[PDB]
Amino acid sequence: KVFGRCELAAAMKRHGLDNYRGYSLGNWVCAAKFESNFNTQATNRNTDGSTDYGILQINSRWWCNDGRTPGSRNLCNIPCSALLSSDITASVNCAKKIVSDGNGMNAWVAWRNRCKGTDVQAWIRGCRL
Ligand SMILES: [Cl-]
Ligand SMILES: [Mn+2]
Ligand SMILES: [Mn+2]
Repeated sequence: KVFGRCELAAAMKRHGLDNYRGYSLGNWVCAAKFESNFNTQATNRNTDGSTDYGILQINSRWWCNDGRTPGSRNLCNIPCSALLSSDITASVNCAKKIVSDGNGMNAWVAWRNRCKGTDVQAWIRGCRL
């Protein structure tokens, strides 16, 4: 599914991401834009042989099992294919475990390089929420 900006913001707020671990909703919308361009089906293969999956580009080395990443830890206890669904529940639930891991949203390199320190409330401007 390719979400619209406000449609994704509403879905994220429904699933309890607004101010989750102190990160306002615009942070999450910004991270999704630059990681997947709001496309639940996005996949990208990394140099280490792992793959990133879905709207928040969750990694197969640590977080989900794709059956081709040796030594995967599968800390979210899910097949990575679950993260490509039009229903964002599985991605949100796994993202909450990632942001809680000690480094906050710095776990998403696009967030650190493109959203951190910017006016992230712009990402939710104009939306009915
Ligand atoms: Cl933090
Ligand atoms: Mn990425
Ligand atoms: Mn990557």
